Amino acid sequence: KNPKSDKFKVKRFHHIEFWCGDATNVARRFSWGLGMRFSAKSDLSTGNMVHASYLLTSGDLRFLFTAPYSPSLSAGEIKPTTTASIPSFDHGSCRSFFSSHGLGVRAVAIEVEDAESAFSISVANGAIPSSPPIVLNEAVTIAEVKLYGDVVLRYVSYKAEFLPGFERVEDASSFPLDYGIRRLDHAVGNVPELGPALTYVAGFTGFHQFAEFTESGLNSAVLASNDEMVLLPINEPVHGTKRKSQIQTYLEHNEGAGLQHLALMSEDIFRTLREMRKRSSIGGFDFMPSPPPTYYQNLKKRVGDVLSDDQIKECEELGILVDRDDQGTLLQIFTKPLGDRPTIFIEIIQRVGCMMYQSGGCGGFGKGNFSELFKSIEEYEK
Amino acid sequence: KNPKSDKFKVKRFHHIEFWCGDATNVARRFSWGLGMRFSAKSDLSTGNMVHASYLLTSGDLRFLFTAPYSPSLSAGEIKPTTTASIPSFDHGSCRSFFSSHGLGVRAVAIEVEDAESAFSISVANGAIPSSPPIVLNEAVTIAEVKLYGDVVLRYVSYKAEFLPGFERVEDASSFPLDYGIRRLDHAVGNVPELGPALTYVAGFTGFHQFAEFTESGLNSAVLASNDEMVLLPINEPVHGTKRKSQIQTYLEHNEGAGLQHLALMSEDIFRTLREMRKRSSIGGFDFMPSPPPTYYQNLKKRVGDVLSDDQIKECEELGILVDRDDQGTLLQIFTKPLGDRPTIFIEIIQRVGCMMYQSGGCGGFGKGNFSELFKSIEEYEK
Ligand SMILES: Cc1c(C(=O)C2=C(O)CCCC2=O)ccc2c1C(=O)N(CCF)CC(=O)N2C
Ligand SMILES: Cc1c(C(=O)C2=C(O)CCCC2=O)ccc2c1C(=O)N(CCF)CC(=O)N2C
Ligand SMILES: [Co+2]
Ligand SMILES: [Co+2]
Repeated sequence: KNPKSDKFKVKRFHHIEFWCGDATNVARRFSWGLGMRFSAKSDLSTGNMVHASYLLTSGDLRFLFTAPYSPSLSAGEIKPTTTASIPSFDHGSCRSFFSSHGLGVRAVAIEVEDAESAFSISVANGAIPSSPPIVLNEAVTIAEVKLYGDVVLRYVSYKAEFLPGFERVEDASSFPLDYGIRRLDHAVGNVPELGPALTYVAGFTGFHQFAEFTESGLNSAVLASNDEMVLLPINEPVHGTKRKSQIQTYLEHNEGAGLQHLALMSEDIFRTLREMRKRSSIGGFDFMPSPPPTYYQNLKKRVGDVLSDDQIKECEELGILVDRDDQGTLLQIFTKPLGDRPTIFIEIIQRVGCMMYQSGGCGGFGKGNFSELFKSIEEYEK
Repeated sequence: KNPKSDKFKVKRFHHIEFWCGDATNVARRFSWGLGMRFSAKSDLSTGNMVHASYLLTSGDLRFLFTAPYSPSLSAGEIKPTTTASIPSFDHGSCRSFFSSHGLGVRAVAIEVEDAESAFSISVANGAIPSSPPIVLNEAVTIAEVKLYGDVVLRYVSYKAEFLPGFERVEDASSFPLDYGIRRLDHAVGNVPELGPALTYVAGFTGFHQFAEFTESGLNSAVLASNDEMVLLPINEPVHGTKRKSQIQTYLEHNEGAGLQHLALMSEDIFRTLREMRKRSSIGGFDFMPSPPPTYYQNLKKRVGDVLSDDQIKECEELGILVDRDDQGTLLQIFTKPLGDRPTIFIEIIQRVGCMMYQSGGCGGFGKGNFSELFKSIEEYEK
């Protein structure tokens, strides 16, 4: 059931902002590793004396990388005279975030009908404010509320090209990389206590419970917007098991709650994974260890109706996981952590089914692959 | 004249250590951009709860990238029980360095006969101590003194594989990239006042003045070891010109003195620059704008005896600069800044001449290319 209870009009995921030590090196690594083009910038060369911000795009997916300059460059500025293109930015907030958590997501940004209305309604409904609505060049409105840990949910609305004050990137630096990634499918938080986290976020958004489930290290539940195109899963650890909760490991190395993974939809996951895997050892991203051959023998009996033997064999080459609910099928694979700490990682996904356009969450989030990987692993020992 | 006045036995440049926010992303970007292999690591997977350190190598050149973990992982450690593989590391020193300067070189490391002797002699001769000599696994000795700003000169000596506590990297992650770079030729500091800087460093090393020169933004002088294989140029701004001193710009954005550039010798600069330039827009490094065609017409009359028309034409394709002293010829080119701030950059060089082995500094450091670029530029306007 979908009660469609959004307290304001939400459209789609808009962008994800990483807070970095050096935005240049992170953005260049991500561009090559994921196949995203350099599409906009805001930095010293655009008149920004406050922060360096670089935007990568692939299809509709937008990754923003931001780092602070020396505060001395902007010492005479005040907020009414700022050269920052993102008015919520603060040197001290950014250095404290990064010192505490390391490289990770500061902002999960969604496009809404009216960011000022979304902000007021959210705070009137219990959201902790982080940055009030600010109108940029009377064209774009931006506002932020706390989501979990030091992650903010950022609202963006357009009257009628990323943000005012950003410049489109010079074609020579804009190499048109593309490995098939097209949009953000979901963004997942890790918290110490799921119940309060769910109550808080669902409280101020009106997002409804899309899915939920309770030996594998975690309990999880998913919040969704009215058309279930904005999907926000949240996990908590389950203490008292054998192998340690990876959620608990996350919370320890991250210094508390934060964003666990970004799932990126590919229009051709086979091509995406071939391209990403070619680059793993030359600057790109590494993938989690592949499942044993038993996992792929067992796939025939699970998705032989959806995937040819041929296509299953291609999953096995690439290490791709498959899961299925009563409506759709999910192809998924997970990177190793994106940076130094065992905290944030990326998931690549493609969904098959639920055609009407495709409905969001088609096939679920892969919770069946915990048990099926475990079984697959034991069968291969013997 | 070379008075060979080293106060201790110095061998060669050993490594350069970058202090980073996230060592993983910087090291991966540099590996791809410069063609260096992942050759050793010290991190959580090797038992290091303190810092993440990744070593890239190309020939004899060694680049180390280090970032701190959360202090909470090592809260119960003391120095006698530390899991850090580099005992001089300090979480607070590293975060303060990076907050102040951004991405850059913390340590210029030279291999000496005996690091404890080098340290004692250096401090007895005026060096400000930074980290006392520490013996690692009774095999390697490490010590550090202040060089300029927050950059340390690090002494390393071996009894008889990078450092104890580092692990050689698993061949699958060790992709054998190589674009021809072979060793560090020189490492250059920017300071507010050259005189005191020179007196201090030459005071405690016994390094001698190798070169010096005084409209182009700077005054510079070069200190050298006995065999002139360790070369340490130092620049200061010249205030009172037309175009702003790039040294002054460095000091402003870096929050004071620090390392300006690393010059990396290539065994085939043509191949190095072809490989680096292919990767500029796909995660690698950008190069400074190329000189006009006039610069390359003027090359025939300057180095037509050393370089064929053919080889000069290849310099012009690649943007390579050429200079010459009375003993040798220098091919050189400069990257744009390595990170967010207009501070540190890299030079690629190859030297022709001074054969005996090749003597260090053969051809100089390219100071003639300031005037020759300027002239070249005016000739091309008209
Ligand atoms: C994170 C994750 C998901 C996942 O996407 C998901 C959500 O989107 C929301 C519900 C809860 C949840 O976990 C699905 C499978 C999965 C992992 C996983 O993390 N790991 C550990 C590191 F890779 C190991 C592993 O073997 N499997 C199979
Ligand atoms: C740094 C540098 C050197 C250089 O290597 C050197 C030493 O090694 C020690 C003596 C002093 C010194 O400057 C040589 C040429 C040069 C630059 C240069 O910095 N720039 C600005 C940014 F690229 C612009 C430019 O046009 N030319 C031609
Ligand atoms: Co997921
Ligand atoms: Co130089």
